[PDB]
Amino acid sequence: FLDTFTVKATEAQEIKTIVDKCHKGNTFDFHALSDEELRRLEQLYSTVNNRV
Amino acid sequence: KLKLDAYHLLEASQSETAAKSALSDLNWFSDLADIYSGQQTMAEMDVALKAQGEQKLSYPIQGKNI
Repeated sequence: FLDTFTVKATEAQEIKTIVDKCHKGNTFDFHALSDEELRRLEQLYSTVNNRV
Repeated sequence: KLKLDAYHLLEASQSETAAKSALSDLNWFSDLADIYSGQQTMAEMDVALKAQGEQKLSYPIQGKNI
């Protein structure tokens, strides 16, 4: 149930530790400093908000 | 000049391919369409500057928020 009406901590951890904070710190300013997997992050967005 | 205007009206009456109006080539429907689309888009994207302040969010995450 919770895996279908909530996000998974592995999905969180992946981007939280590998994608987001690797960009920048104090504010997480912008996103040109990144690989193509930003597109995958966007896909993750379209999963997360469309399950929550 | 007066006679020619009369004659033109008369031959237009006699002909079938006569113009439905005495106006010349109208060419300002494109600009109207362009400004309409422009105002529409400018409103659509002056909305989401206000409707996406997005202070912060509260995502429920397994193991922590539950």
